[PDB]
Amino acid sequence: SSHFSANQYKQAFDSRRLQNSQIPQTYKERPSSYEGFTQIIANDRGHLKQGVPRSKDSPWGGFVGTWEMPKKIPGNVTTYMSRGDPAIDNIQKTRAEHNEYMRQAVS
Amino acid sequence: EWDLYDPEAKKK
Amino acid sequence: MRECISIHVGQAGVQIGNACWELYCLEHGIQPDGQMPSDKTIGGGDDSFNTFFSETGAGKHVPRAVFVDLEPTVVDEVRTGTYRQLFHPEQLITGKEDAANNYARGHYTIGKEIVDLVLDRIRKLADQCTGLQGFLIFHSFGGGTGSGFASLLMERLSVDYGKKSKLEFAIYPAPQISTAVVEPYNTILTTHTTLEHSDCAFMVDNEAIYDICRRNLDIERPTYTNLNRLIAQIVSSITASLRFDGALNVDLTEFQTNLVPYPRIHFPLATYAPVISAEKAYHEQLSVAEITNACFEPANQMVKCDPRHGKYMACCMLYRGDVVPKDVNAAIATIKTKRTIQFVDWCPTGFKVGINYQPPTVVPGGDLAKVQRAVCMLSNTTAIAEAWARLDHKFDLMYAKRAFVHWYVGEGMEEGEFSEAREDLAALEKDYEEVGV
Amino acid sequence: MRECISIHVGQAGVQIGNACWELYCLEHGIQPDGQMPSDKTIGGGDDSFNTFFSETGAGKHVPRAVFVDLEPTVVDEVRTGTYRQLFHPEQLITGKEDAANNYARGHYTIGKEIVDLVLDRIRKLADQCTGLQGFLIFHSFGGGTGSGFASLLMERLSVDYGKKSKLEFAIYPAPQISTAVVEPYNTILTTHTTLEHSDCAFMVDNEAIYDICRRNLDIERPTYTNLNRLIAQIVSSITASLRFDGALNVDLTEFQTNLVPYPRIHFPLATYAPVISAEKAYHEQLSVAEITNACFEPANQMVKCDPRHGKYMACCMLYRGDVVPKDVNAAIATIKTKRTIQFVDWCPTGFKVGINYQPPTVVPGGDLAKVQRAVCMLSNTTAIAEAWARLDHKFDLMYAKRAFVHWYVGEGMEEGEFSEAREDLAALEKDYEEVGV
Amino acid sequence: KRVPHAGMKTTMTSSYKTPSDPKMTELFSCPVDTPWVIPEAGPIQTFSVPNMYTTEYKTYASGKPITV
Amino acid sequence: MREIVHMQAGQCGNQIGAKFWEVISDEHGIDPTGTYHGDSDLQLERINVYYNEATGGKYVPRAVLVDLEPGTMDSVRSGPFGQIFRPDNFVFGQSGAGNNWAKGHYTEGAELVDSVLDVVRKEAESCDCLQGFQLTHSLGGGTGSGMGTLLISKIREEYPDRIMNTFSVVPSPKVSDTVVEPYNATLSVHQLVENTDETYCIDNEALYDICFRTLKLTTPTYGDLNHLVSATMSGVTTCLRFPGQLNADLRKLAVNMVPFPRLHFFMPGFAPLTSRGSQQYRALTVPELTQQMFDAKNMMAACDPRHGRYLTVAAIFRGRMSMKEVDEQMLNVQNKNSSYFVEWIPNNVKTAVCDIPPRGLKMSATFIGNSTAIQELFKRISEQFTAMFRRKAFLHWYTGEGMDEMEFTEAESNMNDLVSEYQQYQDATAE
Amino acid sequence: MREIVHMQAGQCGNQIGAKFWEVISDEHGIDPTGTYHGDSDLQLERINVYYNEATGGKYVPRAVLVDLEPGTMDSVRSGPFGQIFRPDNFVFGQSGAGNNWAKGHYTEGAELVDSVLDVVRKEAESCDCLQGFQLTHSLGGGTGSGMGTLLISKIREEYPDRIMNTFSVVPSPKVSDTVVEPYNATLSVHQLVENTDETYCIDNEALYDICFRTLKLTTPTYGDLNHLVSATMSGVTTCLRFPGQLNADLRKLAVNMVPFPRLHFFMPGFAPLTSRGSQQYRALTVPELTQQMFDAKNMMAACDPRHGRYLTVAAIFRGRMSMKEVDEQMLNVQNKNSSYFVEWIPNNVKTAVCDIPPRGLKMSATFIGNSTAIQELFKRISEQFTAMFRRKAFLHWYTGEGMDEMEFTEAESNMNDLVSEYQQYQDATAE
Ligand SMILES: Nc1nc2c(ncn2[C@@H]2O[C@H](COP(=O)(O)OP(=O)(O)OP(=O)(O)O)[C@@H](O)[C@H]2O)c(=O)[nH]1
Ligand SMILES: Nc1nc2c(ncn2[C@@H]2O[C@H](COP(=O)(O)OP(=O)(O)OP(=O)(O)O)[C@@H](O)[C@H]2O)c(=O)[nH]1
Ligand SMILES: Nc1nc2c(ncn2[C@@H]2O[C@H](COP(=O)(O)OP(=O)(O)O)[C@@H](O)[C@H]2O)c(=O)[nH]1
Ligand SMILES: Nc1nc2c(ncn2[C@@H]2O[C@H](COP(=O)(O)OP(=O)(O)O)[C@@H](O)[C@H]2O)c(=O)[nH]1
Ligand SMILES: [Mg+2]
Ligand SMILES: [Mg+2]
Repeated sequence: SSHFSANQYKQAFDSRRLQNSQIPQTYKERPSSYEGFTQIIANDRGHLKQGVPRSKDSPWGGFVGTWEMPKKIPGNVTTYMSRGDPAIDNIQKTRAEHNEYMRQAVS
Repeated sequence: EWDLYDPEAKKK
Repeated sequence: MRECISIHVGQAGVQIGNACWELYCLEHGIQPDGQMPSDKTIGGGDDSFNTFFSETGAGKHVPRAVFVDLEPTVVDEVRTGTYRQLFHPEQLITGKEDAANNYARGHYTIGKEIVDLVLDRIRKLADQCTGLQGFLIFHSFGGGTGSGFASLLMERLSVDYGKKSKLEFAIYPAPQISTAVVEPYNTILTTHTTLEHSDCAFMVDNEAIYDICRRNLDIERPTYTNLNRLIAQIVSSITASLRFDGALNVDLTEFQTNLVPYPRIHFPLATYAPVISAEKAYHEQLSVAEITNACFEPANQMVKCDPRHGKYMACCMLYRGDVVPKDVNAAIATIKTKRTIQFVDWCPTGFKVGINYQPPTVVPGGDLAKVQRAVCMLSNTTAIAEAWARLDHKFDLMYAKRAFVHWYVGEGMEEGEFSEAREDLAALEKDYEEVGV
Repeated sequence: MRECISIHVGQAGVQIGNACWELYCLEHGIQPDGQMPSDKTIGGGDDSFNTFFSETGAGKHVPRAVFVDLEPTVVDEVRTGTYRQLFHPEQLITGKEDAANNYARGHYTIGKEIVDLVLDRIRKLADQCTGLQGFLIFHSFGGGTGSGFASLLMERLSVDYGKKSKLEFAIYPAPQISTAVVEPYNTILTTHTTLEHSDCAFMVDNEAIYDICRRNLDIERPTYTNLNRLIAQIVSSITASLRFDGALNVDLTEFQTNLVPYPRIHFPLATYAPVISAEKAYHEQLSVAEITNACFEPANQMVKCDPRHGKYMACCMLYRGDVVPKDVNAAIATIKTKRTIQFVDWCPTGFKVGINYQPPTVVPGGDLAKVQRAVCMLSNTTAIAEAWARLDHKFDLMYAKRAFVHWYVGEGMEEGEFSEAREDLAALEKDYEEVGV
Repeated sequence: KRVPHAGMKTTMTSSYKTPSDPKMTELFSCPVDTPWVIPEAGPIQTFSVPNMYTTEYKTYASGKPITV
Repeated sequence: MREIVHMQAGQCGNQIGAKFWEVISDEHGIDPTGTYHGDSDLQLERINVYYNEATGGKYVPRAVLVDLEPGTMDSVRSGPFGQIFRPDNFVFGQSGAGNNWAKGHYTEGAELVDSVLDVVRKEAESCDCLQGFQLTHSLGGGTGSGMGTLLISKIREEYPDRIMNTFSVVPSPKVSDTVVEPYNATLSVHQLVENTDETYCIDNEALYDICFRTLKLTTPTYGDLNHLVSATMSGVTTCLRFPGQLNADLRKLAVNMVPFPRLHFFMPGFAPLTSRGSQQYRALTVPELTQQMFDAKNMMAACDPRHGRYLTVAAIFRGRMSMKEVDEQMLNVQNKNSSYFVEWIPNNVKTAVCDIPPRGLKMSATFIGNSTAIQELFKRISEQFTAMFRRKAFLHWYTGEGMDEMEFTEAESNMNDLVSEYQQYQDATAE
Repeated sequence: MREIVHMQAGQCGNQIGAKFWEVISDEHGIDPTGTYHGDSDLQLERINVYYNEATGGKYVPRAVLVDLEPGTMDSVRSGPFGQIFRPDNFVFGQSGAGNNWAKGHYTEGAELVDSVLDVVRKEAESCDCLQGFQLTHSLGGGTGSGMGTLLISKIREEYPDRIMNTFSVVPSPKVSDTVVEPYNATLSVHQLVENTDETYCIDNEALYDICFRTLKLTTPTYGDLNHLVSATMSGVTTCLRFPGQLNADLRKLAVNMVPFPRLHFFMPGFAPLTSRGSQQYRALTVPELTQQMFDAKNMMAACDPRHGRYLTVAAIFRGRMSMKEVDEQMLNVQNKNSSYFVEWIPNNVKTAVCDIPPRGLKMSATFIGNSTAIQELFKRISEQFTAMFRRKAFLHWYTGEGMDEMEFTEAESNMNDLVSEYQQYQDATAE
């Protein structure tokens, strides 16, 4: 669940030149540094103990299937130029509504 | 097991 | 390195794919069983086929195509045809029921049945490709698989692959020739869906290619085979520079940049010259200036839309053969000095020229004569607003009485998509008139 | 030295053991009767068979297996089959009556008379071998001896062996199809009593292998022999590093420590790639990247579940044949950059890869194509919480109305055992949910 | 009595046939041979220049007058 | 030991530079396999200006081939004189910017500049003097304009004082060959003005006119165009590469060319040029060499020098001649054409003479000129830019790849200031 | 006559050391049977360093082979050059650690370290000078890490003054190769810091890119990977075996690099590296050799010395060359890349030169670096360790093999302290 970069070897190990032309999964490269010792924050079962902060995301990840994807996809325009102001408002509105639909499907 | 799923089994 | 994944959706798309893959096999010297003709010496140890045909370790050249149709036959005809050994068995995808000229069936109920499988095949082909130039989607706006499932596949491809180039070949509905009644409904809905999920959608139509076959080739019974052969020649002249040596090289990712001025104006025309028969090729000189004038003549068009009524916004000229750039510049400057051809004031530099050394390929048993030079001309006139007006008038004519709507309602779409589709096309027409003025 | 005793329990275990030992004898060159075929390797000792075979003074190779069924039908078929001379007679003990799909009957009343004999035979087979790696125990959760007697066997093996590995190959019940009706009871009970006594339980669910044979192998009506051959190929790819030379050797003790994060979660999923047939393997090459993508594809797992709806804990990739570590690294890195594959946050590094040079062995008359290379993936992921919750709901629907409980009550078992088993699987579902946060 | 020539003969199987034609040679090779041979530039062509590859330093202590 | 690092980017770059290498190799006696089959030691004395010594007689060119898409680079490495280049000097991408300055400058082109600068740094610190870098790029394209100007900017930051010579194939007055070439040309010349110290503007229509009029040639093909351009690349380096009566390297040429830092756009020229059957009418001499140089026909730009005023002009002669004859010819040209030269600079002609001519020719001459007629080219590009920019056409393709309108406005104003500077120095009087 | 004893632990150690004995038998002329068939007497002239002499012409290696299963040593024995090892030096158990550091260090490796120690003590008292020990293993396995570190601890208890070398195949940033690598590496580095004199951290991914980009080679195979590692060891050790103009043994190397006792983690590098078909374009000079050394892509670890700062650099030129070219190239690379060099150590490069290049090579060069950039590797390992130890991933194996959690906390604290001192000496200034 991490890559932590490869310094010199960023010529390879990107998805586009690894013959994966889809959208990359972004990780946290340039790993950080700690001072030493960790809190145990878990029992012998893998459970998070009482008191620790827990993510509000779904424990099964987010994968919106074909039959629960929204029937409308925005368009991936990311330009907002030479459009009318109602057109830009329409694109922003449908982007917000479809992001809300994906968040509904995830959680 | 070709006799079980031969496409011409019921023909032949 | 050059990779084009060719998706043929619909019965029209699959038949055009048959023609184009016959043409590419002939051009790269691949037999219909998918092998070099028992020799590795034609072209030497070449790998120029890599743009279309994936190659295994034994000599089998499997193509990079996905043939999709919900109905059986046609795809099963490819399965049991002469090109049976060439195509991979999972490359040809077939459903049980037919979309039955219904955008709702193609987009919501039956189209979503196979879309995960088609995307899985496209994903495997893309992972096999060593760097995609883009997708080539062949379909028709007539309705069903070529409309609803084509729009759905484009929408999901825009979800998954992001900013990947998608070049479209659409059989646009003819102005008066029609083989269905819900062609305006399907065309309006498909265009509304694929305004944002598209890059550059080349248009052809059967009526203008019929007129071309009747006038030039002198064929009194042009079937779909001849139509698909000219469409195959068009797409081959489009993709020739990725696989043949040329003086000016053009790739698949420049047709959006040099032909789409504004993000909704992405519906270019298509022309091929010289479309000629043998007895007329014996008479005609077929020089560079002659074919260059023949491209801009408003009778060689394949979209059945007179470009004198509109203004040219961009052009992409694709010369192939023993054509010289000096005469190319001379002819394309005489066209600019000509007054019949009229350009928009905001595009002085309105041409993209690409010259390839490879002469055009003559199919055996074909109808085109053997020529040494050819031009594939790719215009972006605003004359197509006439066709949009005629289509929108037909849509409103059947929509005021709300005819044929209950099929779409019962198969999974409400009146809101109809209304916003007509609104989007009216906005598109206003955009065309604004970019014209 | 790298010895592995295989204990096959039940009809399912005996039949998959038949297929496994056919594959083992074929790949080690053993004739079915008892010996090497005379002139084959006269000077070469070729002592790679010592993992699964022992040498006597008569020059007969004797397998290190124990076949147990409480019904003398499948064991009698083995004793009268083609491999009637391969097996030692005391390695195939059998009972007089079967459990007839009853955990209580197979564990408490008629499973107490075969347990002493099977532990005596296991003791003899362990004292005969020097350096035991672990027990490969092949059985089914469907009920009877595979759920009761196998669990009693693990309970005794925990007492008298301890730290030795106990790799289960367990037939998991299908989401839809079924043979018995009290198998939810049998599965819940056997899972409750094997959670703290096994080490790593590979799920080899039958419905997914049915659809795999229907999809990749083009078999309209697959059968138990085909599924047994696939499971035999799975276990051969698992154990091949103990017999053949390999670049990255993996033993039985690495699978537990690399696939079991917590002592409750020890149920990984096996899958194979490619499982393509010959007429389609002719069409395209099967490289390391393609077989890795085939393993990570959702419609190739040998359990009917979608791993995209869960989160991976840890994957094991056993590459087998003509594979290279750089293509392995490139494939795994491409998988990690893919978006549809998501790992759990506490496992930053989450693969265990073993490269082996021996190609897969082809059984004559089989269905799998001959390939240069293949890969067995053993993935531990949270996606099987669907299977656990569905099976638990099937248990609850029957235990609400006390259906089929009087059999277990009469055959020496209290309903407190049922209550504790249900509570234990509740805790298991809570663990599987709580891991993913 | 089914008609013999147009009775059962599908359009694709009658049109998209396997390619076979005696004129496949002209598709990839011209029957007209090339009317030249061209060698590289030679020493008699690069040394036909009068006083070639010599500079003005070579007229010192040479004994010949400068007509160049 | 003034080394020169060569850089060919884009399709036009990878064609023109390949022709340049196969016309330099014949002058220096390098065969297609890379060995030295030379006639005199003068070819081998200064071979380190363009080549690195290898095992045996092998000499590998110091060229970097940059492209975001294979293609014409495969064609030039599969053609003749393509196996002499080192395989590590072939930095290629996989997508291609493709007539998009934004895509070539601020996208996947920018994740190749690390490898290109690694190769350039290797070939640069494998030197001792390092006169300069030269680029062969193609204003009007995606990977020629954008990526090329990005390389120019980065290498100018790394090496400020060294020469940054560029050969720019500028857009044409008639015929476009690219729809977005005003945008690409403006956005590239904005970088060129601030970064490069000398830039030679070659125009394809001018090459067509020369090949069609001075050379007839019926069917020219791009090989002859690249040969003309390559001959003028060799004409400005022949003083470094061979001894002469009056040497002038690239820095001497720059100093005697540019009067002000923002006037580094020259119009090159090579004028021993006859037709096929026209050797019998022109017995080549210094006076007709000079009038063929100063003729408007044999100028490789659409800018007519009669529609302007020659600020400065340099002439690199090669071959055997008299310095009195050369200087009298240039004085006679200046004295006859007084109004076509600026009156506040006397003797606008900088002459250099090399003893070694190109092979075949008895003697040759290279013409380069800083004139005020290049304001016509920049004004045409400004006119087309302000035609395309008022309606925001073909501009979402840049702003979606990630730039803003402020860069276009700044580039337009910079090129307008360039036009204004050329105009005010055209009509400036002495007193 | 200074002897060193070689130990291999685990699968990686066994294969890498088998290839190492193969290459150093090839360069000394030892045939697989064990006799001598060398050309010159210099091959056997210092044969006592790595080989003990049996009766007759048999030259057994000074090697100890440890793995908890017969396994990989079975493959090595039934491979080429596997009959030279003494059968009494194969020390093995029955169970085999399942990539468990606790099993390799406390349970399974506990009742085999006595036999390994008796073998090592015998084979070391058979020596005459006993310069030191070198061990090949990985920090990602069960018996490679745990048993190897136990061996290191016991050997440092036995002989506290001898030189200790470890070759430490570290976990890779990309791919996994084992899922319990953070635990194994954190538990092994905590032992390597306080018990090893010098450590060459070697990365599979860095070796992959070295073998596949700078050598092409398509399918690289662990034979070539382990041979690159073995070539680095030979270049390290060569001053014991062959004469030179300026020799440097292991103690000179360790004194001239290691500034402070807990900073002995190095990055190796072997820098003749020619791709297939580029030797014709290769120039084969001392500056090119030094440039191929001091390139970041040529390191055998994932860490970037351009991101970090070099503390001490050791360069051994194994072959015939000039003190001019060597010393001036070291001075030039330092003075150009003074940013990637600590200012408080003036001229922080040790130079050694041998006289015998590899067979089939004119000159070779091994590179050892002690940059502060290697803290990135420990940061990666420590962060993955935190991510696992927060949720107690795979910890029940380590706790059930009789080992507590304060061992994990102490190991993590020691690694974080190591990163702290590396960063401190990176950002510390001169004055
Ligand atoms: N050029 C060309 N056009 C075709 C061909 N076949 C069909 N068309 C056009 O396609 C339009 C109808 O769309 P179809 O492709 O037949 O419909 P579909 O994609 O199969 O979807 P369904 O109707 O639901 O089966 C007609 O108006 C034709 O003009 C062909 O072979 N060549
Ligand atoms: N893959 C596979 N599964 C089998 C095979 N035979 C039986 N099964 C599975 O086993 C289940 C039936 O229960 P069994 O395992 O045969 O019961 P048993 O172990 O023989 O014990 P009893 O019920 O007392 O006879 C079915 O649901 C099958 O899924 C086989 O040959 N191959
Ligand atoms: N002189 C010359 N010009 C060329 C050559 N090839 C292309 N061009 C010019 O370059 C322009 C197209 O630029 P292009 O090569 O596509 O730019 P790129 O996409 O960045 O590589 C056209 O106007 C051509 O006139 C060549 O070989 N010689
Ligand atoms: N370079 C190289 N690395 C290896 C080889 N064999 C194993 N490795 C590395 O060693 C690590 C696994 O350690 P392993 O050998 O299993 O340790 P062990 O379990 O204690 O024997 C992996 O990260 C591999 O990359 C080899 O032959 N060459
Ligand atoms: Mg149809
Ligand atoms: Mg039974």
